[PDB]
Amino acid sequence: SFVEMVDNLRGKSGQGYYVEMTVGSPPQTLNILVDTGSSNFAVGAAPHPFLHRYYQRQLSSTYRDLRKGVYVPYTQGKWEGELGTDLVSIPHGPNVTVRANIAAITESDKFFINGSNWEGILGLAYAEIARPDDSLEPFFDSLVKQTHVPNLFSLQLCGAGSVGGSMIIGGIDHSLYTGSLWYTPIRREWYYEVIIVRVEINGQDLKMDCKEYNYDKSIVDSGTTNLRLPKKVFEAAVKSIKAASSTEKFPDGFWLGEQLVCWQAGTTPWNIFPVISLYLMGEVTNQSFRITILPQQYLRPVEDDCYKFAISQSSTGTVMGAVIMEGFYVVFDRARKRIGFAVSACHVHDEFRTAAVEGPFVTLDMEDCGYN
Ligand SMILES: CC(=O)N[C@@H](Cc1cc(F)cc(F)c1)[C@H](O)CNC1(c2cc(CC(C)(C)C)cs2)CC1
Repeated sequence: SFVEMVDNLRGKSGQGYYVEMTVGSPPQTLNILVDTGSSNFAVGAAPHPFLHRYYQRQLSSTYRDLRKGVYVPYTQGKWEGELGTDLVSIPHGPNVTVRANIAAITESDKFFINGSNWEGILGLAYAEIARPDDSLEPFFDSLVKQTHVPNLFSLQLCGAGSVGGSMIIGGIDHSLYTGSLWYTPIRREWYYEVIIVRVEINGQDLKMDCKEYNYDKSIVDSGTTNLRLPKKVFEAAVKSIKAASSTEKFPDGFWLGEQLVCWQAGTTPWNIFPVISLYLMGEVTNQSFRITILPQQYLRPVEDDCYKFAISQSSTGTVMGAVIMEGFYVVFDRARKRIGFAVSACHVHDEFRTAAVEGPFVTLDMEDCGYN
């Protein structure tokens, strides 16, 4: 649901995906990063070395001040600014205009990125995690309350098939995937929180208490680049990934996500890097499904062929970031408290292996896999 939004995303590797928006009357055009890992809609509203444009409130006939300040601290970066409401629309989007909350960003630190082409962020997760508090209605919530747009969006993030993709607001576009959608419950409405019931690398169960995979949570987050795994899980995965690829040897800064590794163009040894299967809780009792990630997703290319290890240690739970979401079509079915995965039409290539969404699997005591 529908052709107008196909290919409405762009970006640079490791700097997120953005969609074109306009705010104010007359309309001012900004590129906005699409972030299911937070819930604030915020935009450059003042000069910055890295911004090529920004939101000019005084130039907008429709702007209203909320006379209240705001700040948001992300994993690394943070911004603060001023709350208002203005009229907002997505040009390659549904055909509508909403009055939404906007944080006019006045100061920032390590937020905007030099390469960038985006001037703001669209937090698509739920009011619970919004700043300054849950009474600040998120953008998707206002678009739903104010229009007829169904309460569902879908993200097809593609990986260089200078990245691109689609954000279908309001529905599912059957032209963007193959095979069946498989759905996992949204465990609680705050982040897009899910439960991982099993983990296998090259078909070997990690054999951990399934609570460790969700410790203290597992989320789907398009605003975080890497797959981020709890310490105990990170250690076990890097252990098997090391051993699968031991034929060759790598700097330590490589496994820590720091320094790139290189091979002669067209000779990257993909076969020595294992596939990772994440099993998600399903819709029916004792039933789950798996997504399989290929090394082409977790060895993210940096500009010979050169890559960073795109899995990292977490102390805040599992993060399924952009590299996991790439080559899947991921449906955020808020209306039904579920997230659907299918093989995307921009799926990642290997000459001998494929990324897959497969089910059904039987898995006992999936309830026990949730932390607390
Ligand atoms: C890398 C990163 O941090 N990405 C930002 C998006 C981003 C992209 C970018 F290019 C630059 C940034 F500074 C931020 C994304 O929201 C991360 N989502 C999560 C967190 C959100 C928050 C804020 C709350 C929800 C507590 C208010 C803290 S961790 C769950 C992990």
